[PDB]
Amino acid sequence: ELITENMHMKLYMEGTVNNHHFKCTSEGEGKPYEGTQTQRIKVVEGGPLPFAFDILATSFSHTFINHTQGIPDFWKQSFPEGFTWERVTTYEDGGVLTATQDTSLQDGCLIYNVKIRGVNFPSNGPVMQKKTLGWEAHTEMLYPADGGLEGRADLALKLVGGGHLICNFKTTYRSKKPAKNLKMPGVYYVDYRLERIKEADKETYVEQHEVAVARYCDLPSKL
Repeated sequence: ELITENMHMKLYMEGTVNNHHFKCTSEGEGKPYEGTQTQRIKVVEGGPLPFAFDILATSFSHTFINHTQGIPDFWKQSFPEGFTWERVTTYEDGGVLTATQDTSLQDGCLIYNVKIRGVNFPSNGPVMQKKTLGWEAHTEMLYPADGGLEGRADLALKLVGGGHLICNFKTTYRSKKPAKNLKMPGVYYVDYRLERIKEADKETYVEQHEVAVARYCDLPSKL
């Protein structure tokens, strides 16, 4: 009843990649239960960025997952309290991005505060030469663990030349809401598709859209 069929969000992010500091912000909107969302991002500080903006794209929304099959919604359940997520992405060429997030509810609008932290990206790899062309769609595996939710996934980032560079996500979602107040979910999976719908001024303004669906596997079962 506090998460409605249309909401808004407003974001703020600060961080450092191989020691280039920047800050960013956005507003956005979508449909928490149809699973859809758009965000409008401007690098407000530290731009143009000397790295490809696709490494940051997965840091800008877990309230907007469309949840099929009575799978309880760890995320919509967390409010009004909200929730935090905390990650680490290891790229398969040495780059490690650690990110820590806070989602909170203030005035019908959802609020995101994120700190990014990047190091050891290779200086003639793609992130740093900006040879990248967006993320492929991906599936995240999820499973309660220790008072929160743990997530695990590999995404593939497309490159000029045609191959991909792979990366790992390790994520933990802890409730900003004392357990008693939340049913946990089994093991399950969320499928994403995150897309870049517009950029301008060498990525100092970006528009991003995402569809997410939660479901089980459907492979039958001899068990």
